[PDB]
Amino acid sequence: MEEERRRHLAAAEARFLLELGRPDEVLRLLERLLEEGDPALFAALRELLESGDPLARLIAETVFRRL
Amino acid sequence: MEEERRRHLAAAEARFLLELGRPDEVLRLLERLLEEGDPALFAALRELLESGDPLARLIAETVFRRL
Amino acid sequence: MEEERRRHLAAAEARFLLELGRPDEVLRLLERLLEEGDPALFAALRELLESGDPLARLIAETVFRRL
Amino acid sequence: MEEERRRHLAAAEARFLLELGRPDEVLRLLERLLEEGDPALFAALRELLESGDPLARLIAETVFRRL
Amino acid sequence: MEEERRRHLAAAEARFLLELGRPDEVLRLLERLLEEGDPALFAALRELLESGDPLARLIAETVFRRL
Amino acid sequence: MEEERRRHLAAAEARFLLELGRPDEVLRLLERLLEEGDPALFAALRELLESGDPLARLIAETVFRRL
Amino acid sequence: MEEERRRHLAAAEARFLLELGRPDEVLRLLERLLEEGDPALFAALRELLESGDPLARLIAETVFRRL
Amino acid sequence: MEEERRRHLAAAEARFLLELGRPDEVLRLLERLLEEGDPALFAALRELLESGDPLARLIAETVFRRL
Amino acid sequence: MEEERRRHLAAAEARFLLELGRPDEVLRLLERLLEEGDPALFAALRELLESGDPLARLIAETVFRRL
Amino acid sequence: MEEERRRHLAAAEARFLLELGRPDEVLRLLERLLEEGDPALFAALRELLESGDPLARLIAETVFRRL
Amino acid sequence: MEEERRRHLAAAEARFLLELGRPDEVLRLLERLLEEGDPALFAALRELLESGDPLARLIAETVFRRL
Amino acid sequence: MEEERRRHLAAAEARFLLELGRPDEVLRLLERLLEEGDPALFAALRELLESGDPLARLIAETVFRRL
Amino acid sequence: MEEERRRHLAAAEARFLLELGRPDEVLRLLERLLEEGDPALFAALRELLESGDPLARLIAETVFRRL
Amino acid sequence: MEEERRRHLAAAEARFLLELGRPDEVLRLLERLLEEGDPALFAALRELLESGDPLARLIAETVFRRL
Repeated sequence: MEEERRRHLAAAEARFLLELGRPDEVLRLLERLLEEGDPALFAALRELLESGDPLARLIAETVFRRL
Repeated sequence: MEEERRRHLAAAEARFLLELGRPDEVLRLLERLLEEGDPALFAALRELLESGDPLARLIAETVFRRL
Repeated sequence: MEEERRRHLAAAEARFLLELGRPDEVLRLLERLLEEGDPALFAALRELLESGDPLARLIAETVFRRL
Repeated sequence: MEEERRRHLAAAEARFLLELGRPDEVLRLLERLLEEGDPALFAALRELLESGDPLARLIAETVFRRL
Repeated sequence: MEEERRRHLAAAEARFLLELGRPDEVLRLLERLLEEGDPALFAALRELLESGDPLARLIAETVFRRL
Repeated sequence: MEEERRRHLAAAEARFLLELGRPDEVLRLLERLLEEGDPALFAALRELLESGDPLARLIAETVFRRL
Repeated sequence: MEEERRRHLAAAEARFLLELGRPDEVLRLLERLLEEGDPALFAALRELLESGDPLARLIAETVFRRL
Repeated sequence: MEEERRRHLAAAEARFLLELGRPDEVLRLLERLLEEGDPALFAALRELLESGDPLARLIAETVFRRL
Repeated sequence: MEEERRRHLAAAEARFLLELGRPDEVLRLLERLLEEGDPALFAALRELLESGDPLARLIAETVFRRL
Repeated sequence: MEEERRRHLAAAEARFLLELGRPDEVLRLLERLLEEGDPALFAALRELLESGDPLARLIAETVFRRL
Repeated sequence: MEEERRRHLAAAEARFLLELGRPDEVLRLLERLLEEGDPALFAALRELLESGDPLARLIAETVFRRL
Repeated sequence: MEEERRRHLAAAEARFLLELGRPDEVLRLLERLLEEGDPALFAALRELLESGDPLARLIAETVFRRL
Repeated sequence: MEEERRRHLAAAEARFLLELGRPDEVLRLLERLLEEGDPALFAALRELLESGDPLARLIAETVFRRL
Repeated sequence: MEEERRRHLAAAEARFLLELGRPDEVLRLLERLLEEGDPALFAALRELLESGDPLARLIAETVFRRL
């Protein structure tokens, strides 16, 4: 549907911004998602936690504790 | 008994909501259990921690830090 | 949704009542589900059939023959 | 041929309704087939009996004893 | 021996009608054998039971339960 | 011992009648044993069930269901 | 407690009567348990089903079908 | 759901018509699905493409080129 | 047989009371058996001795040395 | 980079619409991309070609032949 | 030494309360130890940390973060 | 449970006193448990007999010989 | 690229200060980077997190928690 | 420690008197230790029990049963 599409797009954009090596942009993305209460945020965090990147795990944990 | 029955039902519901991919619902469930002081909460947490899902571990830790 | 949730809860409760070693309670559960025409009944029966317990298969067949 | 075509379509519809996890619909399909005396019914039963699903075998056996 | 001949012929006819994929005619054969009291009915029944076909075993049990 | 002797004789007669390939007479034997209320009947059933013949198991179950 | 004691004693008595080779006495035991409504009836059936004896399975199923 | 049901039915009918060895009827079915704008058409084409049949691949490609 | 019946029941009751982890009740059982001069006492002592439990061997020896 | 971001987003959306099993939506997306001359179209096509799904290759070729 | 005695008893009580599946009791025990400044607290915490239990890890960390 | 707690505490205290190499304190513990009639006395003995220490077996047997 | 050059130089300086065994200066470097809002900070953190040093991980997490 | 020193010396003297092949002297030593209530007695008893030589085990048991 549209919810699943938004989830997938947010996860893909997080993965992309991570692949460029610009984690400040990943943080900004996650903060924007969180401030709006978009459930897609969780999808985003999933993409990071499955990435196997320690910086990704740190960013995910920080943003999640910001809840 | 009824206590063990509810301890099993809460864990099953948490595992279910995790299977659908709805961690916001898992958070809401755990928050309700915590605000009600239901000991079954801990059972729920167990169901998450052995689930082998990083987001599940994050949710468990974040809701534990509120005890 | 709510229907998959009720199905999962009924299956888990049947599994729990069987694990306690109270097949009379499993029979009571199944008869209550059947008398209401709740589709979740089938979700229950599956749980018993795959459990690998001969008494579970017996209870499943005996309650299914009442449809 | 129309006979073999209807046999194949009934078998496929039974397999589909079983794959969705809706055994009530499979039961309704089989009862509708049986009440009309459509020989395709037996094809349907075939599709269930070889499916390797305990609930499928139970439904097939329950439909036999009404013949 | 005419008795053994009729037994063999009934077994072969049941096997054949099963091979065409016409279990309704197999049922009709078994029903007429049963209504005639022909002992050959048993020669057929084990044939089906040795075919290794679930539909065959089901038909055999369903017609045997009518004795 | 007359009891064990009659048990052994009934079991052997059932095995023999099954070996000739005359399941109708096996049924007649079992029906007579049942109508006479002879415990030897169960011995006769044993010889049938541990024999390994599908028709034997069918006969055993059909006779046992009459108790 | 006393309920576990009832369960264990009934299961052991059923196993003993089955070991003596007196399935008529097993049937009488199970019939009495069933007519008295003792939940121990199920503990007995377990003993019979996990025993790995075909006649035990037949007695278990035949008694269970009377519930 | 009716949509997935029609998808499965069209795919199964295409598979069947191909199994009879009647590619003209497969072409006629695909042409009907295409002229009706039924999305199930794609569910049909997939069934052919994974069929491992070169004639199935040719029919699928020739029909798809008409979009 | 009533004698083997009581022997099996006493052995099973001792096994049960030992399985709960309640050896004081095992001691009470063995004491009441001994003071009654019930030969079933030796059926119990055997069940404990083959139990492979050091506490069982000690209880058996302590009771036996009172003969 | 915004160009690279749009490329990645189009590729991800095509992959998603393909994962749902909705190739009509994939065609709609590809035609929308093509009608505007968005270079991101090619990033989409690559996404489909390395997917391995034969329907994906067919869609890619059919939309490429329109350039 | 009474210090080693109290350390061992606190560790054993924590391990036991964990074995019953009552982590609320483990939390209450650790809280009581902490509020009194009993060094035995650490003997308890180690007991949990070596238990190889995720919930035990969480309880240990959450209690230790209160010093 | 309080009684299970006391059993576990007595077993752990006996194990501890054995670990220090103070078999006189183990004897004093067992003697006080015996004189108080505490059923936990057995949980203590069960702890010693399994420890695999000859002096432990001797102490356990000497305590048995006083019941 | 000056941005990439600074990103590389900050990570190299952090690695050098870690190799010298002066984690206080690593902390001071990370703090001065953070206070200016320099994206190079993240390039610094990677170098630590991928360094495989526990003190490096602790420093990385403690600095990241200040964002 | 003088207590541990006396324990070690008593254990060594027992081992010595055993090595000479003079178990009457070992018995006299153990009796002298026991008559004074010296805890070092147990240090001797262990030294014998682990040293094989079933004569040593018998002496240990005989002197222990006098406590």
